[PDB]
Amino acid sequence: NTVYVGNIDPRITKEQLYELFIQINPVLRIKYPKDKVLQAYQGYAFIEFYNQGDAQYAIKIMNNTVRLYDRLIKVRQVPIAKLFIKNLADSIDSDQLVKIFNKFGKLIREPEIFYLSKLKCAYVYFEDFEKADLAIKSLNNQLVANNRITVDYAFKNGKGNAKYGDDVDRLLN
Amino acid sequence: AKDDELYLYHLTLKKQTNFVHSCIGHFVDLEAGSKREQSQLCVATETHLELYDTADGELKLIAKFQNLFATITSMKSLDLPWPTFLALTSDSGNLSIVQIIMHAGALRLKTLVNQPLTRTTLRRVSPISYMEIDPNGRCIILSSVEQNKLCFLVDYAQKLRISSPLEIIRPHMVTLDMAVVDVNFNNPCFVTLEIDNAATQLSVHLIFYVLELGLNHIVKKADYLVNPSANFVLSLPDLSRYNFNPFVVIGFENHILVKDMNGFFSLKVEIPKRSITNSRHKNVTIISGIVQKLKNDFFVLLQSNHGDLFKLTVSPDTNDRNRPLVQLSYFDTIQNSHQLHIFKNGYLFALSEMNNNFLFQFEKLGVEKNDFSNVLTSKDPNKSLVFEPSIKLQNLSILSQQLNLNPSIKSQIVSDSPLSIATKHFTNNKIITLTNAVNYSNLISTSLPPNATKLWLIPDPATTGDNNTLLFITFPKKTMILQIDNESMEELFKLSQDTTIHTCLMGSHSIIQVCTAELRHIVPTGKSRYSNKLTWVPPAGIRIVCATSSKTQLIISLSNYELVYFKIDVSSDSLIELTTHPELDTMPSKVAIVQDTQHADLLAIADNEGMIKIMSLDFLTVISLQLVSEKISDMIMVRDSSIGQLNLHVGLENGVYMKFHIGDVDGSFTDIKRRFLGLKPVSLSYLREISKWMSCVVCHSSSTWVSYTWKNVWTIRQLKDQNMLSCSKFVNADVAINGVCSISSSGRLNIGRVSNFPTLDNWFHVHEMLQISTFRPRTILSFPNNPKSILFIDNHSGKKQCRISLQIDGECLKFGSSDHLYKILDDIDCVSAAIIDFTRQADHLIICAGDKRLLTYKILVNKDKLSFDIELLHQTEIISPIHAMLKFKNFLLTAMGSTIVLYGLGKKQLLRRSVTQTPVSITKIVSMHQWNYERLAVGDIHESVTLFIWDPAGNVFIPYVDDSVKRHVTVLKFLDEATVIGADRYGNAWTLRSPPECEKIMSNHDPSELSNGAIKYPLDVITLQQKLPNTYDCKFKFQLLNHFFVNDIITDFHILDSLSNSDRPGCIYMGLQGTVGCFIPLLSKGNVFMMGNIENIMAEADDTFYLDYESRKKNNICEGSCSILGRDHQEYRSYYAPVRKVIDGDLCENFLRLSLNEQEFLAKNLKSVQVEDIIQTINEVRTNYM
RNA sequence: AGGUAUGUCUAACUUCUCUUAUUUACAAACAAAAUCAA
Repeated sequence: NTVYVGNIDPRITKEQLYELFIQINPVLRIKYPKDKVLQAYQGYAFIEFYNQGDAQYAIKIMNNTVRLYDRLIKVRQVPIAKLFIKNLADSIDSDQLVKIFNKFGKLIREPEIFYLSKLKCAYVYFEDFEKADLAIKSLNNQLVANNRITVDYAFKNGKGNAKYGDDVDRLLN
Repeated sequence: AKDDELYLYHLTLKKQTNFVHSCIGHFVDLEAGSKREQSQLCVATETHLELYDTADGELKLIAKFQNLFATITSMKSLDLPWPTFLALTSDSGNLSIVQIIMHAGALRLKTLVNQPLTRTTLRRVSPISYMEIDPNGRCIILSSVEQNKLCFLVDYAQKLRISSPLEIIRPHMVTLDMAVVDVNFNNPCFVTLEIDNAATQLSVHLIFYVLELGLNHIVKKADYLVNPSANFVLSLPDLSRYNFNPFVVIGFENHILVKDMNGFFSLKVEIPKRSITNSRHKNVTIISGIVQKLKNDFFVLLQSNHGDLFKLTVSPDTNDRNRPLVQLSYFDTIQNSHQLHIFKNGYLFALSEMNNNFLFQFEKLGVEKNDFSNVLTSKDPNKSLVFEPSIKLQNLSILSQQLNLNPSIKSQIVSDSPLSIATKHFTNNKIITLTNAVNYSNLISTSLPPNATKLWLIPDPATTGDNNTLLFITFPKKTMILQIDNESMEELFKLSQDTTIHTCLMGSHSIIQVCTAELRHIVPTGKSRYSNKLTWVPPAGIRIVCATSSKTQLIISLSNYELVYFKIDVSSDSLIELTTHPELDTMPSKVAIVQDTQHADLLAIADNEGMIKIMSLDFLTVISLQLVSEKISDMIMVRDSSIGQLNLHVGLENGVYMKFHIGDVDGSFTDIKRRFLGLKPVSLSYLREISKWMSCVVCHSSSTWVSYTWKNVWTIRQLKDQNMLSCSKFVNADVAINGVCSISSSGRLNIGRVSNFPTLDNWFHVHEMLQISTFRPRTILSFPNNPKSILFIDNHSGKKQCRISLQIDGECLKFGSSDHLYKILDDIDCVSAAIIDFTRQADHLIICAGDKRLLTYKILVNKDKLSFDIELLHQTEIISPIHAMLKFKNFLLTAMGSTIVLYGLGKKQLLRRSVTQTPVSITKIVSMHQWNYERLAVGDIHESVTLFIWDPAGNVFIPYVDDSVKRHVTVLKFLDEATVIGADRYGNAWTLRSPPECEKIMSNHDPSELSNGAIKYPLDVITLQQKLPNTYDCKFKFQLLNHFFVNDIITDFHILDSLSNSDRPGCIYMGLQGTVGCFIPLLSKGNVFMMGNIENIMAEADDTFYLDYESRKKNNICEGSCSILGRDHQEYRSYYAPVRKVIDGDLCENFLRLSLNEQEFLAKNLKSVQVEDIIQTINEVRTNYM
């Protein structure tokens, strides 16, 4: 629907943008900001079409096409499980963490290694609350690399509430 | 850019017929030098007002007074110790005491004092809607339905004087049924029933008030709580013989009470009941009581909801003591009547709120109080008497009825050209066609041989002082002669071998017959014989073009060169010719001269080039010239007797008719008055009628147009007969007035009588023991394929039942071979009904039962066995009541409560072809209409019109426009594709238009893309969708185009492409309370500019009179003098919502009645044309626009 | 003279309280005085 436009000369005005894009598709709305401090255009606009069909069309035909004031015109189109784990071993690599938690569940992102107190801790992002419950059940208070690690939910207070299972189920759906 | 801005011209053709108020006073003394008689009545419906007299035992129109432009909410006459003038209360709160006076040559209504009260609107605080006057006329009392009561003390002097108002204010007590008790001059006392507005329980308590003339305030006397069932109060005059203590009659529902002021005597007498008690039976009530007293005998008449008319007398009960008794009995009854009066004469005027007001004289007076059988007494209050009603009508005798349609539910427009309106009669249940055309009787017609042209009638000279009169016909080849006598019409020298251009009588006992080749001078000889004393021939031979004549004078015009002037010799019978050449410089077309007098100045000559000249008859001179359009077809010159104006009526070829004021001395041609009637060369003839003697000219064309001139006005008109070839006045010993002999275009002689003429007051004639039909009509239908065939559907009051009565052409139809002209449908009741043709050769009828069942029928016309045969086809269950349905293409287009279903034709039952779910706003659909099957306008109870479009292959109607405001739409139509007519439950007549932003979109796009698909709406519309989704859900809005307020409730709109051939297409509406009016779109501008200026004049004209009357008082008539009521025009007509482009002609019409001094006083405010041209433009609307 | 054969040469990323005071304008076709047998 709405398309971002950038690399615009502040001398390009609103009527000029309108007359430009009406050549491509019908334009529902144009938001073309105006700096109050400098009393000038900040050189990027937003053109809301009547649908994402004309929007994407204008993205395809318009991108890297029109040359305005010698500068080219650019167009660009415009919640997960988290486990805190404490007392990790210094020999535990982030990739090793990935290998350890892959068997329990798919990771939406990579673990985050940080130090509290000296105390090696990490955040592990699971795509599923139930697979997170698996890595918890098996890995809680367990000894890896000759070091006892604790696996629980990371704080937001901590994840894993009743509404959390309900909505995380839906985000899975 | 052309501004759309539809300019509508409102006219009330027929004025509101439901008579809500009456008064018994004697207002004007007319036709008698010195006479004083209390027998007369003035009756008012809201705006409209009328004054009737009887004095003959038969009611008479006196004068229909000018439109007051307000809502009269009560009217009561007052009699003070003099001419009796009526006190009138209306909206604006003003108490307006008006006296009916004779001013100039007509009766005009003068106002004396108007007192401002409340504000201008119909309100609950407004001290109106309940009014009564002291029977001795000492004081008038107004009250409000709820808040307060005001009573003025009226005093008369050299000028009338209204005392300051006497206020009583009870905040929560809702007042109903004011009834004032007569007094002996002791003190005025009025009685009301107060129902408390704010209470936990329903409590209806009577309250007495004695106004104290000594202390000058109203005093609450006795507050008596009675059951909530209470209805009304009536005043018992004295009981002076039995035992200041007034006694009232409180009508309850199932029984009657009477109560003392001191509460000593409360008498309950149970009201009797019918034997049948058909179906739904209410506890009833008594709607109207009245009192009468003569010769120590005073009885009261109280009528129930069923119309049962009862009496009460009082008995002392001599055995016990002297104390009042109450005795009911039974009378002729009547239909339900809103109010009852009795003259000092034995005449009892029954004003029916249902349909018709009718007057009586009572003789039997009812059963005597001695009979214990049929009479009930106050002895035992618990008792019941059953009685069978009597249609034998022994007690009361109808003298006069007044034909009126108070409840006109529906109508259809029949015979579009003569604007004929087909509508039921509510009670009598007879077919009423009320017509704009002149009412024309036809009697003893006779078939003439084919191919006839013209006609003349000349008094037979052979028999002097005798009924015999010679009727002359003409054929192109032959001429027929006929003899006329009473009941004796016979056939007979002269010339039968040549056509007759003209024939006329000369002087006494002589005739001349002008024919194409030669003339004939004929004189009577003996009885059946005649002799030509001379014959005329062109010198070398010629074909005479035309001939005209006067009584003693004659003119004939031959082919080209010269004109021939003849006279008759006085003291003898002879013809002479002048020696002179009136060359006329062209070929004379036709000639015209006044035949009314023996000597007629100023011949009127026509030319084939299309010009008209005048001839001075010093001697001949051409003083004037008219270059008009097409060649003149025919022309006649007639001078009227009343004003003496000589009018030249000039008919033209192609159907344009014209008329001219002719100066006597100068002969100038001024005051052009034209018209366009039919397509045909017009013919003209002259006739004389009454209604004071009167003269008109009949015009023969595709239609027939009588052009007559009333006082200072004239209206061309169509006549009830389809066509008339030639027309001339006729007289017979069989009573003949307005009587005429004529011929239809079929070449068949016929005799007829014209009766009613469409004056400014009437503009219609209504073609329709006690007669009441149990069936109350419902709706009216007409077939699309048959141009006019009108089917009627009624209902039964009782067990659910229906009837269907079809009429086409003259009178109704038979049903099959049965004697009955109607069909009865048992157990079928009709909530709504419409006829449909699924196939072009088949005709079906559609009923919607209250059982929620859709019933299909089939109509049959037997055609020379001709009869209607109805046949039940299918049965279909419906979810909703189906308040509205109509014909879509091939289909039934019906509206459920929520949704619009389009039914097709299935077999064994009808099928749903498509269903369209309404927007959430629409609760129910009252009425709806289509534009050429493409578009719809759908109305609501609560909300307003919303237009839909049918999308094929989408199989759905898509709403493309909302409406601006909330309006309750009773009936709705289309003028166009983009505009809509609608009325309101509350009386607003409006017209809306889709915005050009929407018209561009729908003109440039297909409907299929509206619901889904790409339609590009301007930025503002979408921002109104997310900003205001509730109002702009339909993404467009109706800009108000026309708005108007007609105090009636409009039943039926009809858009007529022409009204009596008029060019400007009108829209005519019939209201529920009854009325028919029109909105004429004004072409050009200065039409609506002049009209607008005249309306602006007449609007404050009362104020202009007040400021002049004020200035003359500064150098040396109230404010509402000219309007007679306080309501301004713009205020009254604005009311609910301001009138937008509509200028109201019903006002400008009042300018016509005002005296020349007043009119010339008003028109001075304009730099524009004089009063005469004003009246020209005003009277132009009824003539030209319809 | 013609034809065939052979050789040689050359060309082709968005959707500024309170307080108590002072300063200054403004609004309301706001009201303008006297006389008193009011």
